[PDB]
Amino acid sequence: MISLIAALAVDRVIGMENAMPWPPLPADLAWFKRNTLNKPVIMGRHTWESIPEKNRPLPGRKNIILSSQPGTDDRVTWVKSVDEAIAACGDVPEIMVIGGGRVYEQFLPKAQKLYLTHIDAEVEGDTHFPDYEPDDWESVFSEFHDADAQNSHSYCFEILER
Ligand SMILES: NC(=O)C1=CN([C@@H]2O[C@H](COP(=O)(O)OP(=O)(O)OC[C@H]3O[C@@H](n4cnc5c(N)ncnc54)[C@H](OP(=O)(O)O)[C@@H]3O)[C@@H](O)[C@H]2O)C=CC1
Ligand SMILES: CN(Cc1cnc2nc(N)nc(N)c2n1)c1ccc(C(=O)N[C@@H](CCC(=O)O)C(=O)O)cc1
Ligand SMILES: [Ca+2]
Repeated sequence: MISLIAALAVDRVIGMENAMPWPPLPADLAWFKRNTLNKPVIMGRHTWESIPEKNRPLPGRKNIILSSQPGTDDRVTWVKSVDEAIAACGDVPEIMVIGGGRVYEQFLPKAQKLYLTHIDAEVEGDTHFPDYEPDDWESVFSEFHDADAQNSHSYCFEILER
């Protein structure tokens, strides 16, 4: 099955100028790693270029990058369509789609699960997560956490299934 995972600040904002528009929340990164470890991850080229080299390729995961153009990094698998991205995952229990905006828009109609981090921050953005709440998603997990010394905004992890 196909799953999307995303951090959304207020009004579904997920990015600004190819970066996330809040300071790093290490607890959200630890949630991301927990949920994506040992699964293939599919990402657009802008998202691959936004991950610091210190954690690239994402370890313990098969990294699959969408680009219409030839690949520029032999360390990961490059693919030129959605169908090619899915094929490279192989027969596994769950495929994780990790962004960005144009990638999420294409995969949301195919997904049976969403892993969302809701961040209590009103920030400016140029990229939003697609409208999902109107469809037939039901929440099956949620967990709120207050801001602390290592995370400067409060956040709420959520899993929804179709
Ligand atoms: N808050 C969060 O959880 C996350 C936020 N983000 C943010 O999202 C933003 C990036 O999103 P966005 O600009 O939409 O970019 P994406 O990461 O979705 O990358 C889009 C690129 O991927 C390639 N691509 C997408 N679809 C196809 C396709 N069907 N066939 C071939 N190639 C395809 C294209 O590359 P090419 O141009 O080479 O053809 C396209 O330009 C950034 O701000 C980033 O920080 C990203 C991930 C998570
Ligand atoms: C910019 N980017 C995309 C990104 C960031 N936060 C997200 N958060 C959520 N919830 N979902 C996403 N898809 C998401 N994507 C990144 C940036 C860094 C790392 C990264 O360093 N990740 C380590 C996390 C370990 C760590 O905390 O350093 C990993 O192994 O996953 C991942 C994604
Ligand atoms: Ca590296």
